[PDB]
This record gives sequence, structure tokens and C-alpha cells, in this order.
Amino acid sequence: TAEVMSHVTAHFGKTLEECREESGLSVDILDEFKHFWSDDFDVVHRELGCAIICMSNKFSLMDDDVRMHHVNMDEYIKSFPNGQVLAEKMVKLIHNCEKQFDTETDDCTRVVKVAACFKEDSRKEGIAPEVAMVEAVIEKY
Ligand SMILES: CCC/C=C\C=C\CCCCCCCCCO
Ligand SMILES: [Mg+2]
Repeated sequence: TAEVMSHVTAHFGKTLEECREESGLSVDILDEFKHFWSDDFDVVHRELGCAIICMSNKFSLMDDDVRMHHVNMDEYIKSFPNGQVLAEKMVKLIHNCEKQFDTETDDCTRVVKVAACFKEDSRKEGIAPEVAMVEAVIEKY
């Protein structure tokens, strides 16, 4: 659900700043990872794709070929409250996007294209949070 995705996003986003330099991702492109979900944030920059690799690697969410590791992704998602309701759908949805971009061999570019597809399909399927839901989780600390 969108509520569960808010919790996943809020945690996943904590590795933005440590990944910023190696990805070449300007603050001007993305200042806080929660804005990934803004209606009018365009998910396009190769640097954001590099950042997403870097952030995923932190939680072993990538397989040897820089695609989603399905098992580790499922385990990550179920580590959040009610995570089991989202885990099957989210893997299926991401993997479907990956197949559409399998002919992009540049890893950063492939991953940003996959991220954009995942955002769009997440809205269609009802698992996209609003920024305010993401902020509400972050704000409990
Ligand atoms: C991914 C869990 C954190 C929540 C939102 C972040 C979304 C951006 C990226 C979606 C996953 C992309 C990994 C697939 C790479 C295929 O080569
Ligand atoms: Mg490769």
C-alpha cells in the first residue's frame, strides 16, 4: 500500500547524502529523497540512477548484474510495519519495469528509467505515497 511505501521510502532515503558524491547527484537535482514522489518531480537524470544503485547497495537490494535482488528486496520490505501486504506486488511491479529496459546496458541509465516506470506504475496500482506521508514517518524521530 501507499502507507507501507511511505515507511520504505522514508528509511531507504536516509542513504542519499552518503551516496551523493560518487553519483554526481547535485542538490539542485534532488535535495531530499522524499521528493522522488512529488507529482511534478521528473525521474530522469542518470545521476539519480547512480545514486539509487548506491543506496540499494547499502541494503543488498541489487543482484550481481545490478538488477533487483528479489529475495533481499522482499526481506527488506517485510522489515517494515505491514510490509507483507506490499512485498509481492512491489517486486512484481519493479521486475516488470526492468524487463522493459533490459536493452539499456548502462546501469545508472537503466536504473533511472526503471525508477520512472516504477513511479508511474506505483501510481496506477495504488502504492505511491504522497510526500506528506513520507514526511510523517520521518517526523516521528
Ligand atoms: C526501492 C525501495 C525504496 C523506495 C523507493 C525508491 C525507488 C527507486 C527505485 C526502484 C527500484 C529500482 C531497482 C531496479 C534496478 C533494475 O536494473
Ligand atoms: Mg552489466
